[PDB]
Amino acid sequence: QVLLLPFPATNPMLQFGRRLAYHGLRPTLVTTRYVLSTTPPPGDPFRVAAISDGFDDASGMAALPDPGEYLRTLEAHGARTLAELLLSEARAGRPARVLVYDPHLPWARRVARAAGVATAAFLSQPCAVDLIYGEVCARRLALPVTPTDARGLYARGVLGVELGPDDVPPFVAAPELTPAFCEQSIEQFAGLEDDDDVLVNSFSDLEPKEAAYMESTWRAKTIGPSLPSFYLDDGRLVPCMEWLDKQPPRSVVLVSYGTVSTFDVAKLEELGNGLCNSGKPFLWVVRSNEEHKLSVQLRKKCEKRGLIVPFCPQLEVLAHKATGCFLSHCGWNSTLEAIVNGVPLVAMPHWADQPTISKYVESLWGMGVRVQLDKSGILQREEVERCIREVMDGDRKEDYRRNATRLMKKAKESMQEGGSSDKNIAEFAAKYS
Ligand SMILES: O=c1ccn([C@@H]2O[C@H](COP(=O)(O)OP(=O)(O)O)[C@@H](O)[C@H]2O)c(=O)[nH]1
Ligand SMILES: CC1=C[C@@H]2O[C@@H]3[C@H](O)C[C@](C)([C@@]2(CO)[C@H](O)C1=O)[C@]31CO1
Repeated sequence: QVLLLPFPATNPMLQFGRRLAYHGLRPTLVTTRYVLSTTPPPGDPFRVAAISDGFDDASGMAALPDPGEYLRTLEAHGARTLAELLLSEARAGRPARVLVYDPHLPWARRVARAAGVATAAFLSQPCAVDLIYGEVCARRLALPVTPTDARGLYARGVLGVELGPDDVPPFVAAPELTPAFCEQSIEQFAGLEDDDDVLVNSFSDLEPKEAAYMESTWRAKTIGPSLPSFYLDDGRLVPCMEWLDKQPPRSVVLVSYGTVSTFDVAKLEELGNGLCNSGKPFLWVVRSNEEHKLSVQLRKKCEKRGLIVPFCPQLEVLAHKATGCFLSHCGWNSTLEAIVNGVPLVAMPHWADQPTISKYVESLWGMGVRVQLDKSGILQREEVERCIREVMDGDRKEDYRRNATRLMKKAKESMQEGGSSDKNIAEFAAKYS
């Protein structure tokens, strides 16, 4: 038995689990009783097992808004029900050979360690961000992290790009803005020198200096991109689509800004007018509440070339031949999905890993551009238009496509039989089988 403990609510861990099963391990997804009550189980090859966060009949994420507070409930109950799961499973003849866990849950580690269960930390943020947090946790870097700090890592051949003030990860560049996430980001690495394995959802051709440093400093092994095999061309394992089928090749701007507060739906009006003014066909994901908040006049303007939808099969949209670029907040999973499909990016980072990923996208990978905010931090329609035309029509357009395609090929190769990430996956599985 391999146990998989992602933060409760995933895909990347489960995809790693699917490859463990291919090599003959038996994976179990471990999640809350709530998730398990409500959501359907992953199905074969997975079993599921349930712990508790204190909240078996209601989301405690809702019931406890503050960051610090939810975590303590989850820990208190989770640590205890996890301990019982392990002991139960052991007594049941199904002892856990290894616990793969999100190190945003460092108590997973102590529970497993206490029961003699090997631990494998699963980092699903890019090496470049993980390493900065690590350096802070090891006290080789002092809060706050500054562009100067970053330029030192760059000079030392650890970071492949020079990060400015809008590129450093804000959780440690501006700790005071978000102290709980700051702490948690850094703490992932306290006690990670004790893990039997450390795994990162990236690939080494993507971030070669950063992945080499993570490997030599934390023994981190790249196991990504951890996505469904189909999209990596690996054979060993709806209205918007009908709309995409009618579009010309490489023409559509996929757009996912993410969640917007009431404090700004002016933002969405800027975004939507920018889209209309670009003149490109566009598929814009806006959740239904937020759509009802758009102006009548913006909705009519969007009818001409756009389709607004509450959700889409993002990976399938990105693989469709109609899709020409992705205006994204540049979350990591989203970004790897774009890479693997060879889609240029227009990056609108908000937080967490996004600023740093966006800098990589623009300045090392060369697969798109990042939107420039004004003095007040606002994204204007003119900037949205400009970025779209820059990627889809400008003089550098073929550079963005060529670079994305280059990264798509190395992504696929890394995960195919015999690639760098596939080898790390196979070594990990031979270790526990
Ligand atoms: O309409 C949507 C919005 C998101 N996702 C998926 O949800 C995951 C994470 O979404 P988010 O947009 O927060 O991006 P991340 O921040 O994880 O990169 C990714 O695998 C997306 O493919 C999707 O399939 N359809
Ligand atoms: C309670 C809680 C929710 C968080 O949301 C943001 C993001 O959506 C994922 C997470 C990593 C996040 C979930 O992992 C964080 O770890 C956390 O502790 C977070 C800090 O970056």
